Amino acid sequence: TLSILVAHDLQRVIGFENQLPWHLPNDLKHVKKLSTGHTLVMGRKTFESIGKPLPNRRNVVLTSDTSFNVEGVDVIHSIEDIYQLPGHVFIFGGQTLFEEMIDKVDDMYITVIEGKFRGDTFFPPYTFEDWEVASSVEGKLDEKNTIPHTFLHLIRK
Ligand SMILES: NC(=O)C1=CN([C@@H]2O[C@H](COP(=O)(O)OP(=O)(O)OC[C@H]3O[C@@H](n4cnc5c(N)ncnc54)[C@H](OP(=O)(O)O)[C@@H]3O)[C@@H](O)[C@H]2O)C=CC1
Ligand SMILES: Nc1nc(=O)c2c([nH]1)NCC(CNc1ccc(C(=O)N[C@@H](CCC(=O)O)C(=O)O)cc1)=N2
Repeated sequence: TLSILVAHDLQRVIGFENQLPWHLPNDLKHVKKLSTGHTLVMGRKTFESIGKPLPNRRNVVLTSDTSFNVEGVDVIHSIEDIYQLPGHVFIFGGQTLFEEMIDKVDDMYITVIEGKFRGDTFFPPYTFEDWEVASSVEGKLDEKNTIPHTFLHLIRK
């Protein structure tokens, strides 16, 4: 099973200077819930940004670098590799992999961050004419989660 997992803002920003522009503990909790016990596939820059494998799931990194051999991580070197991974596979970023995979995934789990941040990396444009809203759930605001956000589960029409 092949899903996108992403948070993007109102203008589809996903990154700035190899980090997330927002802090939203809840959405990382959201990622944890969705991905724990399964597989994350991510590009090299994204891994480097995370810097360590994410506990309690398969972390797969797509890189051209044949020297890449990290501890806790399985490496792949082409997109085709993804299609041989077993189980529920979340495409986890970044811009490059999203652009490569958006037309290939069954569904997307998108957190819409309801703000406008400065960014240098972007989720590709997509139309609700192509995607059907299996669910939409407003995230809860509180002292530690202060930007409004919506969890979308979208399914290709
Ligand atoms: N908001 C969100 O949901 C998330 C945000 N992000 C953000 O996105 C940004 C990173 O995105 P981006 O800069 O595009 O980088 P990526 O995370 O997509 O990593 C880019 C690298 O991935 C490798 N790669 C990608 N495609 C291939 C391929 N087809 N074959 C072999 N290797 C490949 C390459 O590594 P190499 O050069 O070693 O070959 C490439 O340079 C960061 O700011 C990060 O914070 C990332 C994920 C999620
Ligand atoms: N929807 C979504 N939101 C994101 O913030 C996100 C995304 N998708 N895809 C990839 C990605 C890459 N960045 C990061 C950064 C930190 C963690 C992380 O530490 N997650 C922990 C939970 C931490 C917590 O409980 O606060 C984990 O166990 O997954 C994950 C991804 N970030």
